[PDB]
Amino acid sequence: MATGQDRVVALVDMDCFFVQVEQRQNPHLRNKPCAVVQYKSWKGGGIIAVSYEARAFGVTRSMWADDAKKLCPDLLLAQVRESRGKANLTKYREASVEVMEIMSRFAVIERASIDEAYVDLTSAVQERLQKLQGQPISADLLPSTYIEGLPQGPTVQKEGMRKQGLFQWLDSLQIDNLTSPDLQLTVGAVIVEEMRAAIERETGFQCSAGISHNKVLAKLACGLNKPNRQTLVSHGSVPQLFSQMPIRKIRSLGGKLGASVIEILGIEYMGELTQFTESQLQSHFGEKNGSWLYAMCRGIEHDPVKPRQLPKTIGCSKNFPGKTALATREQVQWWLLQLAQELEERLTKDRNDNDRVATQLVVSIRVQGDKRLSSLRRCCALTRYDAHKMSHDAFTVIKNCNTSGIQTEWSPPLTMLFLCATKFSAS
DNA sequence: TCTCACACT
DNA sequence: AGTGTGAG
Repeated sequence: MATGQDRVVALVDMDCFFVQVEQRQNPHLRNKPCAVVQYKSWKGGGIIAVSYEARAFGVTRSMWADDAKKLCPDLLLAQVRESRGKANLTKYREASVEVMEIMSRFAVIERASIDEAYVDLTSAVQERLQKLQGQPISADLLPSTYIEGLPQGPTVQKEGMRKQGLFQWLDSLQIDNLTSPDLQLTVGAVIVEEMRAAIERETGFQCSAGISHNKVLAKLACGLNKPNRQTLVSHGSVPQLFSQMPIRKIRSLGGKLGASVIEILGIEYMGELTQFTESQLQSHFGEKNGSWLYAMCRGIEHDPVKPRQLPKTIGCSKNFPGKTALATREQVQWWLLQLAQELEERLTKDRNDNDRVATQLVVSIRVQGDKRLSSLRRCCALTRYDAHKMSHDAFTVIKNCNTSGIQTEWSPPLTMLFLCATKFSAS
């Protein structure tokens, strides 16, 4: 029976990335409690990223800055740039490309979000193991690495625990066997240390990483020791790790499916899933989900690191909540035009940088009173990178959702506009 | 009180 | 194509 030990996969996460970008640019912010906000006018702005000094006071994302200032009176704030009446994330997108370009010198990367990427290290590990002839791996090559589950068995401070765990790991490693999964993970950790050092040297940015045999465990590992640290989760560490791991902590189980796993099966922790047969899990959750859960609770997952450094879609959206919901036709057209102009700028940039053209334009709106993220999605052809045509076309394919008899007004009022360019072709 | 990927149908 | 879900 296969053990899910065929690959070495990392997940790298830029520690509070937007904050780090503003702290690099403004040295006054470095090593302070600070947060990044957008839209300062309403309750001081919505916090979207928080430094670890500020998290110590209890400041979190999705907090209003006025409320964060009550927890942390000396909190320093940086504001997202605004363009055409909306938040503009270009500075962070550009910083993200800086980091991804460095990472891709070391291995194959899948961009997961603006601040996270998965790394497939299997091949880089192989070549490094050949160059190693048969030498032991010194703890000096792993200065920021934690081994999950260690130390164990027969020091009062955190760095002492880290090194004792590392020593126990390395003292047991079988270095003559170039196919040992634990050795391959270890070499993977050595490479991630070098990649993280290169990112910090060449950009100033720090990051955490998880190293394991698949994306779910790497992502889990990454969050175990933060910030500016990396954690190795071996296959052998999974039973103990999962024995007290809430189901909602595993990637894709933090929502409704995870809640139904908990309620239907009457369990709380990932390891308790091992009691069920694969057929049992498939009967409750479907063929795909059931098979996935059966393997995943044993630490096995086969989702590939896709070779994808660039986003698949380029989108622009703005919410219009409460009294600001768009209620007149000229209001709707003006904002469509604003969104189309930012989209055009980014699409032209994309065509010149990455040699591709988008071919489909997706329009999505939300009407006041609706319950879900999007009320309605329609698409049309994207034939020219021209903001006025894109906004005209977006309006055309949604102008019929207007329930009002009057030409002049829009009912029900629109609480969200969304333009997204999709279906990219080589150019 | 902004994005991005993926599976179902 | 259009919708729902999960995540940062």
